[PDB]
Amino acid sequence: MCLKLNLLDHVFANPFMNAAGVLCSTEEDLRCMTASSSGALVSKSCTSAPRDGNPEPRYMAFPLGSINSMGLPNLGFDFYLKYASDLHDYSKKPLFLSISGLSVEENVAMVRRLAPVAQEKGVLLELNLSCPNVPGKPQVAYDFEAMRTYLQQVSLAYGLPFGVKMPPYFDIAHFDTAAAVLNEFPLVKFVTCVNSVGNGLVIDAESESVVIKPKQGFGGLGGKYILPTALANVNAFYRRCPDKLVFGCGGVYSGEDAFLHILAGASMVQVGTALQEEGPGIFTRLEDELLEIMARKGYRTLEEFRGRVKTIE
Amino acid sequence: MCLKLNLLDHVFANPFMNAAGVLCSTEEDLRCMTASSSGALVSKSCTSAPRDGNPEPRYMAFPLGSINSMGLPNLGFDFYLKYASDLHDYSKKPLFLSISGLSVEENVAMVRRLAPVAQEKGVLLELNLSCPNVPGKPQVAYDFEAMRTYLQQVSLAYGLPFGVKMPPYFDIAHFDTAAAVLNEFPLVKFVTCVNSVGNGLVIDAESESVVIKPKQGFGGLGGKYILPTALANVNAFYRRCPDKLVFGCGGVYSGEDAFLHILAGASMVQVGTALQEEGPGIFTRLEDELLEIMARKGYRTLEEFRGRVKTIE
Ligand SMILES: Cc1cc2nc3c(=O)[nH]c(=O)nc-3n(C[C@H](O)[C@H](O)[C@H](O)COP(=O)(O)O)c2cc1C
Ligand SMILES: Cc1cc2nc3c(=O)[nH]c(=O)nc-3n(C[C@H](O)[C@H](O)[C@H](O)COP(=O)(O)O)c2cc1C
Ligand SMILES: COc1ccc2cc(CCc3c(C(=O)O)[nH]c(=O)[nH]c3=O)c(OC)cc2c1
Ligand SMILES: COc1ccc2cc(CCc3c(C(=O)O)[nH]c(=O)[nH]c3=O)c(OC)cc2c1
Repeated sequence: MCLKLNLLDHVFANPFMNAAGVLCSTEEDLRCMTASSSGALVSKSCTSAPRDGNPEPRYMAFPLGSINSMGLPNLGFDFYLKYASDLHDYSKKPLFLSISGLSVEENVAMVRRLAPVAQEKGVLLELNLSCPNVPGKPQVAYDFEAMRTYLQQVSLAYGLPFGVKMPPYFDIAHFDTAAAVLNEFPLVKFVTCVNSVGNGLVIDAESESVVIKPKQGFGGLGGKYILPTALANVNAFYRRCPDKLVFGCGGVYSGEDAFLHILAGASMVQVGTALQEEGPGIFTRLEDELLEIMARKGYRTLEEFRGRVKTIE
Repeated sequence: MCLKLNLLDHVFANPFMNAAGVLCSTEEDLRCMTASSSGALVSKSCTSAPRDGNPEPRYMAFPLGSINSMGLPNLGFDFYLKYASDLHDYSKKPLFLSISGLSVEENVAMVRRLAPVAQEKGVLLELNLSCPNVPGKPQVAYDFEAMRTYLQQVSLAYGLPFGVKMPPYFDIAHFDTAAAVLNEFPLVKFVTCVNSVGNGLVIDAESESVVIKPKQGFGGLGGKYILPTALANVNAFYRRCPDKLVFGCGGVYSGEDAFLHILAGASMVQVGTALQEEGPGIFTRLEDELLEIMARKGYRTLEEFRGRVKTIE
């Protein structure tokens, strides 16, 4: 028994991959993720030019999860495109490239350049719709008209299947509106639910201080804190987008957590905080644990249980 | 060293109280909360007419928190008004009455009625804005136009200081907008942050099933899952509403968690999931734990550290 699957016209050894932003950023990180047992890897979300990011400390982790205000530190789009085009060994596993321009024009400029590398090499685009915006305006995924603009412009500029990285939603009418936007776009083939839960605040009692420097300590939450949020979003999109795949991300520390994501509807399962904390060895543990639970249940394939979470009466 | 507070023209032995919905719904519950060591109590959010609420099971708890889709089961306004007017012993502690009408007209009808009892007996109103409006629209506090409407009508109808119970927000633009709406209403003297984190989904791995019956398993989250969200919201409103009090609610299981709330800016601290799980003996434990932290740090009163939290740089 093995966990191999086929999606998006690619073959994957297993459904696991890093979450964007974790273990990705440099050529070394990417080489490390490729060497791991993961089924796939995604690069750090990038901007057209390189970015330092926000001041440090900007990440901290704790038993229940993590908080970050990284600020999109990245090597710039030319580096990630070069990685995709010249450096990555596609024979090892698929590559996704995450783009997170600060405007629609920036995203369009990057995707036009990605397109021929996607066609030639099969790199897959994940468009990050979870960046914050400037005072007086919510992030793009929380502004449905802007989101529709982004997706119209990218779909036209790119012209090939792609996916979108979504922030969590908390209200059923928002699930209905956001899924309806997404379903206007046939090139949107996967939806990754979820990004970090926005603008949490971790305080240390002993020091009486926030734990990260940027934004007066406010930053995105990941890890155990966010597992039921992540599962809700996975399942809500899985129900509303029958012609798309849903990729689960949030709160995965074990094969049991991966199992729950898949029961909710996840095709691939991304690991952020736990991978940052445990390192890439985690992927062999997750595979083993997921196969153990499958064996105890009598499941031979992921398809047997994906999306088959039971409701009560 | 002491936990005593004096706010809203009342005196409180300590900052702790139940969160609305927990251990409030019946006369029995209200007498129990009154007999406890809490500094205050709040009654179950009510509607004009009694409600049975949603089908069971509709609450479940786990090590990291709870999920609920109670559906506003309550004995109706007239009961809670009677409790406030005839049964509550104000010599023991102050009472808050929470309302959660299904429309702006329902809320106005109740606050019109409540006003003379508020004036005579000193019951305090908490208006629940994290509550349903028209189905297929977001809850009231995620629809800033509806939220302004509700506060305008209630302010006119009631004419006395009140407070509001808010859902959590996740986007700085939402903090800015929501706070600005609140600051339009001088009668809004306290803001309680936060209600449950909406539409989470808990899945049991062994049974492969959601754990509550309503809404295909989706419900609001409380407990350890939500503490950094709660803190962020307390602090965000504390900073943006300098002429209001902020009450904190979310993730309180210990005096340390309460301390963090208070450092974020909280003036009362409400206890939901942990109280549901441990019972009213929690209040003596939280009091002792909070006093211990104060003793170790040399703080003699709550005002010495309320809203202090340090930022980096
Ligand atoms: C340090 C760090 C950096 C991240 N950077 C990005 C990013 O560049 N792009 C992105 O889509 N998400 C980014 N995220 C979000 C993660 O991809 C993931 O959505 C979130 O951490 C929740 O998953 P988890 O519970 O496994 O951590 C980042 C998360 C962390 C912790
Ligand atoms: C069983 C249950 C019932 C609740 N009912 C209400 C309610 O009637 N009105 C309200 O404002 N909040 C209600 N809430 C939300 C709690 O007041 C509180 O905001 C939330 O549970 C977060 O606090 P916690 O982390 O201490 O549980 C309810 C919560 C629970 C668990
Ligand atoms: C406060 O200064 C900033 C500046 C840029 C930001 C960019 C993003 C998008 C990248 C990203 C980041 C990040 O690089 O901080 N962290 C996440 O948890 N998810 C993300 O998707 C972002 O995502 C939540 C937050 C950012 C915050
Ligand atoms: C039929 O589905 C319903 C019906 C009524 C609802 C009423 C509320 C408001 C009361 C409330 C409830 C509740 O009574 O269900 N639970 C919470 O965690 N916070 C609350 O404020 C509510 O709060 C989210 C959710 C409700 C869901």
